[PDB]
Amino acid sequence: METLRVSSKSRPNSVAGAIAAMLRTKGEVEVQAIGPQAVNQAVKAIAIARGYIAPDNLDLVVKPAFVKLELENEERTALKFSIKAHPLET
Amino acid sequence: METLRVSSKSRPNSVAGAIAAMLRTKGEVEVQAIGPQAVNQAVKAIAIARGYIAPDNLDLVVKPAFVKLELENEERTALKFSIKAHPLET
Ligand SMILES: [Zn+2]
Ligand SMILES: [Zn+2]
Ligand SMILES: [Zn+2]
Repeated sequence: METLRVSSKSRPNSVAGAIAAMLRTKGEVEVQAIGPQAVNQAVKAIAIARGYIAPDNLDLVVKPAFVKLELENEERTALKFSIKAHPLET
Repeated sequence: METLRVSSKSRPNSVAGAIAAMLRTKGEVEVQAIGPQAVNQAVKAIAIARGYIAPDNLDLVVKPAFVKLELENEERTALKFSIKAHPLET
């Protein structure tokens, strides 16, 4: 899945737009978040994204998971959200 | 759905056991969270729960959404996670 990295300052609506575009084009995307606020921003973005892909006959499902990631040569534990799209009607 | 309301002070590991128990028995559960910390605890709880049901060749899928909830005499926008059991895949 291509990866969208989210931070404490990321804006849910702009991230939601990106998620929506990746789901519409590739059918899946992953969001990586580290820290409380970033996780909150990511979840909000995913909920908003559902509203953008619905008119395109799509909804999404998410699977959260803990993952160890490298950042600034440091190893950090983060939360990753694997997101998949599927048609609402076929 | 049965509902679990997570607090900023909830222990992810305990909530995860509640989630796993419900998914195994009913195959679905809803988790509600109001503030950023509670949202973080919920996401961590859902991620740990995946490990609790994986043995049984079962995984889960989540769909987050905004929802208006009543807390005493106040209406509050919260986040809810609809969680459904999904028998595992390869
Ligand atoms: Zn550092
Ligand atoms: Zn109040
Ligand atoms: Zn009202």
